[PDB]
Amino acid sequence: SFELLHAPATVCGPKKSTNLVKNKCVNFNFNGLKGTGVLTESNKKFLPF
Amino acid sequence: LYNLAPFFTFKCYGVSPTKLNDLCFTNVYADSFVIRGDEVRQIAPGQTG
Amino acid sequence: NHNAQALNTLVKQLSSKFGAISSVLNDIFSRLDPPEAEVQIDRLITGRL
Amino acid sequence: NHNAQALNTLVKQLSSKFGAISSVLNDIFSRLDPPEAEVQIDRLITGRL
Repeated sequence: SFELLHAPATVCGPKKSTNLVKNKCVNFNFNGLKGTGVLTESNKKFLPF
Repeated sequence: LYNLAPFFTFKCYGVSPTKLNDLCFTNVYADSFVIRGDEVRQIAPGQTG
Repeated sequence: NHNAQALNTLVKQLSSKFGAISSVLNDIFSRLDPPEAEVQIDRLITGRL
Repeated sequence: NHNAQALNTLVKQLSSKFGAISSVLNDIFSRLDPPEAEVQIDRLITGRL
């Protein structure tokens, strides 16, 4: 029994990471979240959870 | 898990078995118990047994 | 005001599941095999249309 | 007369199944497992909407 994509994940599949690229349109798979978008540093802030 | 071959039944209610490797899961818990063969159906959502 | 409200409503409508597991299409594709995914996606497509 | 006819049609549409097993929500819940029941209920909700 597991929950999906609502919190930081400690259990992951065998997929290998790739170096991030910023300011370019790229396909992204961040912890199982898949999208096509431009990725930029955020001036905003996040809580630890 | 697939490699073991006792003609086991893998049923995933909210995910597909092939897709398990790709996804990253959080809050993963494994519950192990021994039941009679007829009772296997009862261990499913909303089943009365 | 009426024009602004109508556009805001459409954006809000995107959140609605329409009976699917998740609003996000990529999550549905990532977590489900093509046959199950087709049914869930169909529900989302119909609602958005 | 036109306003009365429209209201009457709306009340009549409640009876229509819309492809669900039964018009009554309770009957669907009682006779079906929770996942399937949710799908049938979704069909009624969408038809009524």
